[PDB]
Amino acid sequence: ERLRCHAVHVALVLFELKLLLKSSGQSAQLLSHEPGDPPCLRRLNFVRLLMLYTRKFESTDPREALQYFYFLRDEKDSQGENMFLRCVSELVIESREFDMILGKLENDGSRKPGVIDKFTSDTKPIINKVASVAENKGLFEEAAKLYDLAKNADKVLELMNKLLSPVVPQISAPQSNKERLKNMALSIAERYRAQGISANKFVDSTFYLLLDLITFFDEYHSGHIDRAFDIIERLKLVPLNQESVEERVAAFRNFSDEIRHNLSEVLLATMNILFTQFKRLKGTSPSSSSRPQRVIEDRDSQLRSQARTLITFAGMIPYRTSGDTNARLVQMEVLMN
Amino acid sequence: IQGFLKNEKDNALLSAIEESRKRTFGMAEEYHRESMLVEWEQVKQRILHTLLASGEDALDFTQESEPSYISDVGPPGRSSLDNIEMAYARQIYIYN
Amino acid sequence: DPFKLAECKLAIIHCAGYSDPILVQTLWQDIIEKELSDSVTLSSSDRMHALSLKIVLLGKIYAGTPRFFPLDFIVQFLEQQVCTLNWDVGFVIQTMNEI
Amino acid sequence: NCERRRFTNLCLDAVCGYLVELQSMSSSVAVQAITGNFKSLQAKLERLH
Amino acid sequence: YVKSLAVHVAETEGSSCTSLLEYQMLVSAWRMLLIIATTHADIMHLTDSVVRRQLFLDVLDGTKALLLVPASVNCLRLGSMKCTLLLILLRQWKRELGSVDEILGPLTEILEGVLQADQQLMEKTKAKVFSAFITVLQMKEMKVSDIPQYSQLVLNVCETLQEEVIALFDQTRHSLALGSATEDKDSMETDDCSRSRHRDQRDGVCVLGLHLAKELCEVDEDGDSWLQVTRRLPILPTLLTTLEVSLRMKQNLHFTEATLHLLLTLARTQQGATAVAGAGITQSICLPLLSVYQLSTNGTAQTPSASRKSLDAPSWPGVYRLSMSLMEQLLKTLRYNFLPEALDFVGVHQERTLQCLNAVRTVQSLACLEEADHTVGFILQLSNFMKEWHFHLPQLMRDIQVNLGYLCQACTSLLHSRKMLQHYLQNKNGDGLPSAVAQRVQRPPSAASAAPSSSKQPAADTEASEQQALHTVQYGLLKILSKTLAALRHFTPDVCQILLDQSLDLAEYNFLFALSFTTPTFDSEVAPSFGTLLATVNVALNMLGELDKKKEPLTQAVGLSTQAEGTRTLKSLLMFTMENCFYLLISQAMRYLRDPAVHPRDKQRMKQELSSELSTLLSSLSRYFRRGAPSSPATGVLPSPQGKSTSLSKASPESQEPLIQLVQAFVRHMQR
Repeated sequence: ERLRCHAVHVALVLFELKLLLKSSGQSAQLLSHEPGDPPCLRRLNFVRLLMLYTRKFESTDPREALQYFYFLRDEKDSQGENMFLRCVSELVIESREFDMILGKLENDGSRKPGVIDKFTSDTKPIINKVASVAENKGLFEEAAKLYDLAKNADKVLELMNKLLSPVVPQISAPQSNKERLKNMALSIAERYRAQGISANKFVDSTFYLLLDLITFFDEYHSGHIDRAFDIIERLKLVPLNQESVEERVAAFRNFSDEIRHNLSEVLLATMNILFTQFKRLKGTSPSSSSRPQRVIEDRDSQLRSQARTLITFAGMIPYRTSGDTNARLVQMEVLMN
Repeated sequence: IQGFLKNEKDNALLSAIEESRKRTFGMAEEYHRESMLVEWEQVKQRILHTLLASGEDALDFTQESEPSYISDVGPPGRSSLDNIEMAYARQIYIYN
Repeated sequence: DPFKLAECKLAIIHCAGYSDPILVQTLWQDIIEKELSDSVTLSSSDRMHALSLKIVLLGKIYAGTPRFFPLDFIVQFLEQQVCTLNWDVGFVIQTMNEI
Repeated sequence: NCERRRFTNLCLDAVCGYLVELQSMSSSVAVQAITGNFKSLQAKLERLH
Repeated sequence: YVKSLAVHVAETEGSSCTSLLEYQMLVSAWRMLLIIATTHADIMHLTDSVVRRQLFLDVLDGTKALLLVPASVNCLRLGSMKCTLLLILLRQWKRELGSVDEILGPLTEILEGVLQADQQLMEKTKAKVFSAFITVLQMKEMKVSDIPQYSQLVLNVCETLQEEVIALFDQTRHSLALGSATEDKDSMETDDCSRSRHRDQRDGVCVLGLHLAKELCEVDEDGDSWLQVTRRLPILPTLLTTLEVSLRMKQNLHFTEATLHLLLTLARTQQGATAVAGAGITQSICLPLLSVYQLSTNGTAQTPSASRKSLDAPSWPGVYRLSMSLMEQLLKTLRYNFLPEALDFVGVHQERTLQCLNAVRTVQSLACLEEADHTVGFILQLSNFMKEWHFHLPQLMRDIQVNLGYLCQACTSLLHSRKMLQHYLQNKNGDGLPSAVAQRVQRPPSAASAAPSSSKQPAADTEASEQQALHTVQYGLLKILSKTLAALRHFTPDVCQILLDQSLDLAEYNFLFALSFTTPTFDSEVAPSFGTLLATVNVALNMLGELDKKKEPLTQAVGLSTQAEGTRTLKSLLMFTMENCFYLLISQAMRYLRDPAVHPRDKQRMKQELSSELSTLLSSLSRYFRRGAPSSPATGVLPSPQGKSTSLSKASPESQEPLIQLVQAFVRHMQR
């Protein structure tokens, strides 16, 4: 125990002086013999010496664990991957010091260097290796931050769409997962639109449609309702004249599943908007509403036509909306006569 | 003849369900049986990879020391480069 | 039949469970050549879109029950019509993808 | 997601069949272009597997 | 003619076709003649397979033409009669119908005609068509490329199964509301109507639909085709809800077993296993399954009518064995993603788990060995998770360690004492005579006389049947012992750890074997020992030492392939029995040699006794492996006219197996 530090520093000396005999594979014991060497020699697994020493301080002093892995700058395995790139990717994935080790994006979308910018003239392959291992650990917010840090622009949106998807209909409460992912997505969208970035257009259009759907749900949750109508008539995720049902009933097959999984609650929100405008009309007493009565008769018919148009649309979607969402739509139209 | 023409409707329905259930029992037990033997040969090949790396009886003792786990009581906080490993790490900074 | 409501004839035999393949193929021809007939006043892109909607709509219903959706006949007949009318080669591929 | 690897074989085998057929035809500009199109398709399917 | 006459009837319904009764008479007579012309083909001179193939295809087309007219009660009646002929011809000619392609198309068209017609008339046709499809799929290995419209065939079958399983569910719920029916045990009269159809029959549309769904699942190598249909239909929840009631009531046995068969096939793929787990499998089996093996505490008459039925007979123990095999298979595929569910299941089934580890000590019947092997199989999948299992069930895991110990003692003593194994089989294959009272002694003789006749011989087939049963029972006991030794190994620290790692704890690991070198008795309370482990290696060496004696060249039998494969799998099993036994022996010997309480006298005894018998065993192992074990190096050393290099060498020799190196190293370490 008290001597591992000297054993490492003697091995680093023997390594740079090219005296150290190296064991030819990651999985080997700390010492080995090899099928070609004289039987009175041995080899050291130099990678395994370091990865059994840095692991005392990998989670506390990772700045200097990176220095010990920099002796692996020249080193490779049997696949040809670089052992500095490997051990630094494993280091960042458990030390979580993403901003310091790999650097950061500041608010303009410039890249601020980390400690790793001492050891390479391009950090992008390492940042994508860490983003991919973070993605394989389900750390999708950190993988998305790292894909923007490398400007693998499509992979940022391919994670933000998945992160926003089950979150778009939620109430925008302070500090919520919605309010975090909303302001992260808006922060990415402002960088992209300011720097002239655009991606694989199915992922790119899904990203903006999930952002504008967050404005539809927040202007519905605010009770501002007529605003959420003034949004959904522009988004055209739903029909509002029966003339447009087939247009949407086709277009649904070309939307992404992040959009499809949101459509039932967009229909319930749009139906509650219609059902509330209907209640607002029947509440605007003819003892004070100085309109021609035909400009109420108008909209007692328009809102039924729109309500039935949403029910015909729900009956033409080849994806399982729930029995509860479909019964709620029919119950709202039975209450709109 | 009516009993025989009832019976051959029985053998013409009954029998392939036994051939089907013989297929489930066989193709489940053979998949447990061969998994259990495929699981084994890598134990032998791991003994070869261990013993041919140590050699004939020429390195063993891990050295005798205290164990540690996710239990117990550790007040000292966490930085873990000691005075000597910090002096060495500082000389590696002064190298790199 | 006395009004030749082919889009209703197909729904009647679908609901009645009954499938003669000859009647079913005949009803898809009565539908396709009527949508080709009555659209004659429009441009080729517009008539491609109309025949797409007609067959993408009815193909939501009957492509669950292939006895009422003879895919191979509908593809050969639509491509023989594209080949005749000089519509685009992506057409029947898009119609079947959008079914 | 599993179908795709069964299907990329069938796509390559069928594209080989259509390229044998096309290379028997009288070598008009259309047969030359479509022989180019199917080999451009082959040279993408050779990455989908 | 009986083809064209059936097309003409389908072409003339809707006219007042006057001769329909005489047409039915001719079709009825032709059915009768053909069922007699398969069974008496020798007397009918019907031995040309080309004429048989025409007779089949003319009956197929001549059935299709009548079952595509769903509005005609006449064509449905004639078509269901010809479908009865078609199914007999199919099964009796399933070697001469040399293409499958020509049969599947018209069977899908017949199914789709039978799914346009009256359900109560055509129940007794849906069953015949599913029975035909099962028989056709059973003739040849096939893929999803080879079955015309496979995805619609799976849809039509799954939709039919959802008619049947809901109708079975409510049939099993009205029998739960109509309390107290009587045992009306006399009514000898003949074949009239309206007595209710039990849907749980081996010929039932429900039960044939489940087996057809199984044969179709065994064709979809990725599951991507079947999983599209079970995303359309809630068929897994429906099957599990009917299984749950069937298990609680001890009702619907053919359905219950056929449902577990479909689920056990689905649990083989990552997609089918996650669909079965995600359908709630553990809730609809775990508490319901308690009923099945639970005895009523009111004690009366055992009924001895257990006459010689097949082990493939549907049975309530069979339902438990398939439930254990399903949890063995789900935990093997899903692991940590079915580990809570496997711990809930082993905790609820704890008493039956401990019974089945012990039933081998008292009931050496093949059906009990088949229950024990799946019980120890599920335990062998679960003991990989020892620290999780010890956290949740710290009693039952020790109780299973002890009873796996007694099961190791029982299987090795039975396999060692081949005479006692034959004697326990003979004393449970003959019946009926009681007496008592003791005493003693002395003597004969002689004599008369005489005559005469007659002559039968004792059958050598009896000794052949005894010996085949004995070899099957020895294979069952060897599977159970092999799973037991592997499951016991996980309850010991690895040989790589307890040799090299000196701060490795020993309180985490029990003593699983007593410090004796006595050969194992078949004896109830004798805890397992190092003498038991040394006997296990000698048992396996003697069995391996009979499999290379049976090599004299008998000739002129034809038809059995499977005996070549059983002669492979039994030999790789016999290796796996020895090798887990050596892991246990070395790990438990280091567990005694390290421990501070184990007396220095008997640590020294242990170093002596094992140093002798590992040296005698390794002298015998090194006398076997010099012949070559079934392997690529042995196959490379085998040539001699061909394949030779350097002078008389072939491939390279002298790859010693690592077991022989590890047991050498341990013997050298005890000799210090």
